[PDB]
Amino acid sequence: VNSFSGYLKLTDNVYIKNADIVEEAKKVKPTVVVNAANVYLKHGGGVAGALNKATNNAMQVESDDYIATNGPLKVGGSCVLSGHNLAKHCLHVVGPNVNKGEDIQLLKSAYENFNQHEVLLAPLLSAGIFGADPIHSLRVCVDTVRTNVYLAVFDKNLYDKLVSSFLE
Ligand SMILES: CCNC(=O)c1cc2c(N[C@H](c3ccc4c(c3)S(=O)(=O)CCC4)C3CC3)ncnc2[nH]1
Repeated sequence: VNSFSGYLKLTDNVYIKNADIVEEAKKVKPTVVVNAANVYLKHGGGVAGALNKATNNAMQVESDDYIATNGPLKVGGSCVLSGHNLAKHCLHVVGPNVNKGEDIQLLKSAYENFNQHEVLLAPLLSAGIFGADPIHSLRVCVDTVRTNVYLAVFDKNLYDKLVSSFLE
């Protein structure tokens, strides 16, 4: 477990790689994989959809049962559930969707959830269709997370732009 390889070291506790989070979870077998979730845990597309399809829908079925009894999460909040075949646990974290008018300040709260786990495999929160500035999301991660985080960014151009910007 936690056999991470090929990552660029940004800080003593933040690492980054141009990779698909699904393929990283299969090779690494991490203790925790982070899902970029929405408050009702509907894993239809993007990172959430990719993780769910890689569990052959077991993640969505588990999430629907959680929602039925507990209700939706809050933006900036999180929920630990099974990681199924991809990891021991899945930490479902809700980052702000700035394309839907949600507060970017809550991105700090979203990353604070990582501090409860010694090591995690994660996507860059609120990137993609959530519309947050990816350079800013990396800065919030670096300034907030104290535990070991391995960021998988599935876009070579975005990866190159983030590394170049961080090295300034
Ligand atoms: C082939 C199956 N895998 C995938 O489709 C996949 C997609 C993917 C990925 N996408 C990034 C990303 C990061 C955060 C968020 C999104 C998307 S979202 O559009 O889902 C909205 C929620 C926040 C994207 C490059 C910035 N990052 C790592 N591993 C991946 N794997």
